[PDB]
Amino acid sequence: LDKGAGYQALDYFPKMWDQEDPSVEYLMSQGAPLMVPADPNASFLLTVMS
Amino acid sequence: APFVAPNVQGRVIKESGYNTKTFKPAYVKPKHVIDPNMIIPRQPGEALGTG
Repeated sequence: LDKGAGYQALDYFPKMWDQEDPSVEYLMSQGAPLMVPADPNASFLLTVMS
Repeated sequence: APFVAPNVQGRVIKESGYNTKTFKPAYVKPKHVIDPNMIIPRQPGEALGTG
């Protein structure tokens, strides 16, 4: 969701812009991740401790 | 014209001046903000389902 790189879908997007006075750079990387198990039941979790 | 007995001088006739008009043009300044809440949602040409 950024005017940089035409809003296209990317693993991450590194972006950099500067403030004119005082001369401060801002550096931002942004991305829209999600890790989805195709079969959420192909795994299990067992709590063994008290 | 004034009628004036020819034995006397004549009559002095008055005049009038003129006027001026002056105008300043007005000023017009519309604008839009175009944040994502307006860019994202599906526009009419977009196919239903995917887009």
